[PDB]
This record gives sequence, structure tokens and C-alpha cells, in this order.
Amino acid sequence: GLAVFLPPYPFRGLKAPYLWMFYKYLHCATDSILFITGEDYLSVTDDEAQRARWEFDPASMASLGYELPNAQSMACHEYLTLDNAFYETLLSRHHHDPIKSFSAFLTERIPDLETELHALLDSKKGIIDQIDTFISICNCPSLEHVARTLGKEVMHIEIGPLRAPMYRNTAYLDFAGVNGGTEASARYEKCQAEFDIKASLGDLHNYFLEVLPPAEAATHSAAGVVLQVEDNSNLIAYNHDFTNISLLSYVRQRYEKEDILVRAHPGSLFRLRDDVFTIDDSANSLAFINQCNEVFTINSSVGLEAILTGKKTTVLGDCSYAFINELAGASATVNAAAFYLFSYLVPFDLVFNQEYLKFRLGHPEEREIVGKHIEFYSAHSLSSLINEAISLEH
Amino acid sequence: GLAVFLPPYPFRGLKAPYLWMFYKYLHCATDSILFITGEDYLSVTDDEAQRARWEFDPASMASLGYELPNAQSMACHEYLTLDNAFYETLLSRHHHDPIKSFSAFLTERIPDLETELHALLDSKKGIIDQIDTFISICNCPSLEHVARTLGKEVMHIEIGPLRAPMYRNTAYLDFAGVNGGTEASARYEKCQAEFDIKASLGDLHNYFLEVLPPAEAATHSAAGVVLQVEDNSNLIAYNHDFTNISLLSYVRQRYEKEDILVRAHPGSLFRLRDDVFTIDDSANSLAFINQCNEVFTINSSVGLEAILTGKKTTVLGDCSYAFINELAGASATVNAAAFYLFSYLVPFDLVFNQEYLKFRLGHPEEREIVGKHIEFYSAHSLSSLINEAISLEH
Ligand SMILES: Nc1ccn([C@@H]2O[C@H](COP(=O)(O)O[C@@]3(C(=O)O)C[C@@H](O)[C@@H](O)[C@@H]([C@H](O)CO)O3)[C@@H](O)[C@H]2O)c(=O)n1
Ligand SMILES: Nc1ccn([C@@H]2O[C@H](COP(=O)(O)O[C@@]3(C(=O)O)C[C@@H](O)[C@@H](O)[C@@H]([C@H](O)CO)O3)[C@@H](O)[C@H]2O)c(=O)n1
Repeated sequence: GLAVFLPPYPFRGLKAPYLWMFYKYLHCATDSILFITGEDYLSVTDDEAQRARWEFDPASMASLGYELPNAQSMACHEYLTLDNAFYETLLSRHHHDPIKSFSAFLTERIPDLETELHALLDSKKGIIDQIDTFISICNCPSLEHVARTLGKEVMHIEIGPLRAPMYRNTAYLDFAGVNGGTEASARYEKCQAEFDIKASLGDLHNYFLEVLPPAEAATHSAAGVVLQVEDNSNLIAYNHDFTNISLLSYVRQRYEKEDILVRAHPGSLFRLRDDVFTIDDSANSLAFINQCNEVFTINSSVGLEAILTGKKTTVLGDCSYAFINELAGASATVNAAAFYLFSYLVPFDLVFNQEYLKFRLGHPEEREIVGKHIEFYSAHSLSSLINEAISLEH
Repeated sequence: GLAVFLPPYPFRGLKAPYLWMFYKYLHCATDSILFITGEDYLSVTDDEAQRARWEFDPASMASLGYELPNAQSMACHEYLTLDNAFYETLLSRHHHDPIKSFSAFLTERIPDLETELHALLDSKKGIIDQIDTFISICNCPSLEHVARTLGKEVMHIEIGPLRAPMYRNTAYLDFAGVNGGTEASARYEKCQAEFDIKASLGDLHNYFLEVLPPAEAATHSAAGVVLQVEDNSNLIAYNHDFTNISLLSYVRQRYEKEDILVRAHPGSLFRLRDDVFTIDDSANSLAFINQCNEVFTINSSVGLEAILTGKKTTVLGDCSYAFINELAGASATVNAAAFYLFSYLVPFDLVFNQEYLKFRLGHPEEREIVGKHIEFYSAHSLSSLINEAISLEH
């Protein structure tokens, strides 16, 4: 079966922080799977002092394609629960800074964590052997080390950078790292010679757009700045020490403040005062981007959007799509982006689909991977698969 | 004379960033002083695309006690100007992050900076010998190293944590460090035995309050969180890696979100969304504090305010006043705070007064220092000086 790691540790101050993926796996489940999680994920469903959370909102539920589990839905599966005192103990080893503790959880081994994991995984006999792969929603070297000892692979799975309703839903699936430490550039390097895509970057973008585009390229700001959620894993671990405020100061070295348009992240706790910069108020990030000559970001999904619409983009942090931007030729960039969208990214629902997971677990050729994504999307060389997908969809 | 260091480097994206202190020294000047600064501080006065800055606002001018210089006012003094390409070069040595470059400027030696300083300081003969002390508005180990080579002391001078109109204006003056690396705790340790202050912490606070207090201790939040300006020197260098967002997550480990009251810094670029926490909207930080049972801060001036009003205070960064909070007994805390307010802090105008600077340059006894501050404030042992000041002022 699948071993799904949904750590309960409330680093950002929220209990059961990955509850939406717990509900998505639980909704889509054909076989039993092993949850490695925390008591919180199980009791939130009945605790009334938190039904104002967004994972219980029918608009988020419909958008991610899940319904709330019931007693029978829970009982198909096995559960292993981590405890809190390791969390308390972890905080005190990092000066009671929960954000530094999160950083450590994302980027270093924690021996106590590993022992707890090793203990739960043979808490009952037969558990270990039934495990076909681990799935983790974030990088976790404690788990990756545990997985090596046992001979298990680790699929790192997260919602993608293109999302409904603006786009088809996409998801990440990467054996090395999600967001940080990814293998997207190395997968492309192995197959770049098979890519001869007869489309522009804009045509790639249109294939994935599910809406009429805004499209008012008239009136502009020389520079657009993308802000991110301040304590997102991207901004804690893979940011190269850039923050929202040093990103703005980066931009202000280069442009006067009258030439800068700044878009706060809708999900951030913080908004911009209407004092110094021109604050964007577009209904969506695509219409924000189309108002800017160039775009500056740490590692937000919106940077990919800026690259697919042809904009000069500066990417200051590590991310899965950076390598696309770093290519020289215009054609080289198109081919790298097409591999990215059609083969690195996965149609969102497949990463919760157990047979597609078995497929990826056999490490098939890039042609097979691209042919299975396009089949899902549309419901013979690799280049002609994509070229025709583009040509027919249009 | 005085050698005043007002670095022109626009780390926070603002030219002539320390312009208000340049205008305060220029207004108060009796003798010629040597400015070590940048071309920007001189041309801003005539550049019309920046008279919207707050240093030209008659309300800031009246509050800090200065008027704008004229041609004659400038001509009393000598000027030495730093150049920009060292700044450009510094940025590229820190991944073009201006906030990391600022951190380095505040906490490490920069050899190129030192050579530039050494060059300007004997650009003309006789400059060096006329220098009686350097004054710097922030810590700068390049300058401190330069000062040691030449045999000069460095006064670190900044606006204090108590400010008009809520309080008498105060200023910092410290030979080792301002904000970071201060000597306040070590000055107190040398004289603690001379301190027997017959007053409460509240009476200390009242001596400095210049307004009727708000005073509505009825209705409360278990926890108040103080946010700071995100790219302030305090939050770049002396913060122990705490940020506004990890401070909130620190508080959320300890209290539910319904028990937390959060005050953004009025000067920050960012305000809080009205979604998750109760956002304070008091007219001033004192009325915010009086609504909270305990107060959490990195190293904001408001933490001192919380300590003078008797509140349980948590201080997560380095600051000049921390040592007061770390004391055990109630009496011990009063005495440490009285030394802090009456002898560590300086009445704001004296730190621009050239004869008072000569006084401090002779390193007089704490009794002399306290007697000169109280004389300024009111216009014989150390304990009876303060006890009577408190008793008469009331
Ligand atoms: N200034 C911004 C930033 C984002 N968005 C919108 O918010 C979405 C997410 O972009 P993000 O910038 O990539 O958001 C974060 C981030 O802040 O870095 C937080 C959260 O989405 C989380 O999903 C992580 C990664 O998905 C972690 O795996 O990424 C975009 O696709 C876009 O719809 C926006 O409109 N404006
Ligand atoms: N949440 C806050 C923070 C501050 N203040 C008010 O703003 C003032 C400054 O407090 P600060 O928190 O100490 O402000 C900063 C800071 O953000 O740390 C920025 C700026 O004042 C600068 O003066 C530095 C030091 O003065 C640097 O020497 O300190 C307080 O005295 C108080 O009037 C407030 O009302 N609410």
C-alpha cells in the first residue's frame, strides 16, 4: 500500500496543518493506506471550535475534489500517530523558535524523530513489508533516512504551481524533493534531445488556462514584485535568505518607487499600506503580471506564470521551474517549459490515484509519462504527442 | 571637534537615510564639526522629487527640535563624502541582498570601507588631530576598527526608547554599541550598590510621561504581541533570528488566537489583515499595552514601556533594557530601571550639545552623570538625587 506522512507538528501555529491532503487521499482511496500523522487529524472532524477552517469550506472542497470522510471512510485504513513531547523538545533545541524548528525539520535529520518513526513502523508486524512507497507532502530528511534504512522510496507530493479555476489543477511528484532539492532540471537534461515543440510559451500557457485571459496589455509598471506567504516552507527553507522585505529592497535598488507595482499574497496575514508603493489590486495574479514589464519573485508559483507569458523574470530563491528561466535561446526555453508542464507536473488527481502511483513507482520512460498525462488531459514520439495535444486542444 | 558618521548607503532603499540627525546636529551646532556622510545628504535639500519626506515635515521638525539648514548653516562645517561604487560592490559580495549587506555593515568589518574612511580622514592634513570623538548613529566595526587605529573613541547615539509627545525625549549614548552590544547592564553592575530608589516602577514611568495616561485597565487580552519595522537595524542584526512572523508563531504556541492582541508598528509598510488575530487599533502603544496581561516583543522600545507599567514581559532579542527584565526581586528591578532611565538614557537634546559631549568624553562618575540629566529635566548622594527628583516632580 501507500505510506502517507502528514506530520501533526503545529509549526505555523495550526493543528493538523496538512488536513486537506488527508481528506483528498481519504476521498480517492481504492485500497487501504497507512497514515503516519497525528491525533489532531482525527479529532478535528468532531471539534466544534474549528469548523471555520478552510478545509471544511465546500468551495475549497469542490475545488480540490474531495468530500468529508465518514466513519466507514476512515475504517479502510491504518493509522500511526506521532506524539507532542518530541515537538516541545524540538522547540527548546532551537531557542523556542517554531520557524527555526520548521526549517530544521525540512532540511536536517532529527534522530529522535527517526526513532519515533522506526518505532511506529514496526509497532505491528507486517506493516513495513506492506509498504510500497512513502508519500510526503514536504522534504523531511528524518523520513528519507528512515526510508533508506528500510529500502523504501519517497514520493514528494504537493499541489502544483497551476491551479483551478484559472488553470487545470496540477500537482508535484518528485523522488528527491518538492520545492527544494527537486529533480526537474535533471529529468529534462536526460531527455532535452527528444523535445522539438512547435509552439510559443504563450501557446503552452493557453493549453493550461481554463478561463478567458484578462488580456489588457496597455498601461504598465516597469517592475512587478510578487510577495509570498511569510512562513511558507518556500520562504523558510528554499528562499536563499530572501524575505518579502529584502525582495522589495532588491527591487528598490533598481527602480524608483513610482515604477514598482507590488502584489501581496492573498493568503498572507499581511497587506501593504497605501503609502509608498503602488499596491496591486487585481482579481488574480495573471492580470497582475500582465500589467508589468518585468517580474521579481523569490520562488512563488506566480513566477512560472510570468515565464509562460513571456515576461522578463527574476527568480531569487530555489524552485522547481528556475531552470526554465536560466536557459538562453527562445526555442530552448519553450522546449524546457513543455517538458516541465507535460512531464514534470502531474494532473492533480493522478497523484492521489493509486494505480498511477504504481506506474510512477516503476520509473517508466518520459514518453510513457507524457502519454499518460495527455490522456488524462484530453478525456508516436514524445514531441509529436505534445505538438498534437497543443494543436488539437486549440 | 566632533566627527559625525552618517553613512549614505541606501540599504533600506532610501537616500540619505539618517538625514534627520544631520539636520539636528546642524541646527544645534556651536563649533564646526566634521561630517562623514554622502553627497545625497547635501543635494536632497534642493531636489524637488523628495520634499514629501518626513524629515521636511514641520511636525517632525518641531518634535525633534530642529529647523532646516541654510547656506550659512552648512558653511560652519567640514564635509567628507563616501562614494557609491563601494556600495554596489558590497551588494555583489552578499548575493545582491541589501538587507544581508546591511547586516554585514552593522556586525562585521569591511576592509574596503576602512580604506575609504582612512583615505578621507587624512584627505586634508590636520583633520585627524582635530577629532575629539566619532559619533555614529549605528554600530559599525569598520569605523570602530578605524577609530582604534587612530586612538579615537566612538559614541553610539540614537533616539531613545521614550519619545515626545507621550514622554520627555530621550536618546542613547553608549561607547560600545547602540541597540546591540550595549554597556547598559555593565554600567549598572558597577553602581547597583548606590541605588536604593523608594518608588515603584509606575512612579518611574510617571516621571517621564508628559501626558495624562489613558488608564482603562478593564477589558483585557491574555497576550499582547508587539510588531516592529521589518527592516529596522534591531530586526536585521540584534533580533536573534526572530522575525515578526516567528514572534507570532512563538505566541501561538502558548495562547489560542482568541487570546492574542497584535499591534503592528505604525511605521511598517505592512498592516494586519482582520481575519485571524484581534488587531489592536489604539491611538498609541501605551494604551495598547494597558489592554494586555502580558507582552511579547523582539526588542522594540515598547517592551520598556511594558516593563515600566508592571506587565509580565518577554523580550526575545538583544536590547539595551533587557537586563532590567531579567532581574528577580521587585526592588532589584526598580533600582535597575531607575539607573537605566536616569543615567543610561540621556535627555534628547544633550546628545547634540557639544559641551555635554565633552563632559561624557571625560568618563565622569555615575553621580555626575545623573546630576546633569536631572538638572536638564528640572529646568547629595545618587539615590537621594533621584528620590527627590521623583518626589518633587510629583
Ligand atoms: N503575490 C501572489 C502570490 C500568489 N498568488 C496566487 O496564489 C497562488 C500561490 O502562489 P505561491 O506564491 O506559490 O504560494 C505559496 C508560497 O507562498 O510560496 C503558498 C502556498 O500556495 C503554498 O502552496 C506554497 C507551495 O505550494 C508549497 O508547496 O506556495 C498563485 O498560484 C496565485 O494564484 C497571487 O495571486 N499573488
Ligand atoms: N507595535 C508598535 C511599535 C512601536 N510603537 C511606537 O513606535 C515607537 C518605536 O518603537 P520601536 O519598536 O522601538 O521602533 C523601531 C523598531 O522597529 O525596532 C523602529 C524605529 O523606531 C527605530 O527608531 C528603531 C530604533 O530606534 C533603532 O535605533 O526602533 C514606540 O516608542 C512607540 O511609540 C507602537 O506604537 N507600536
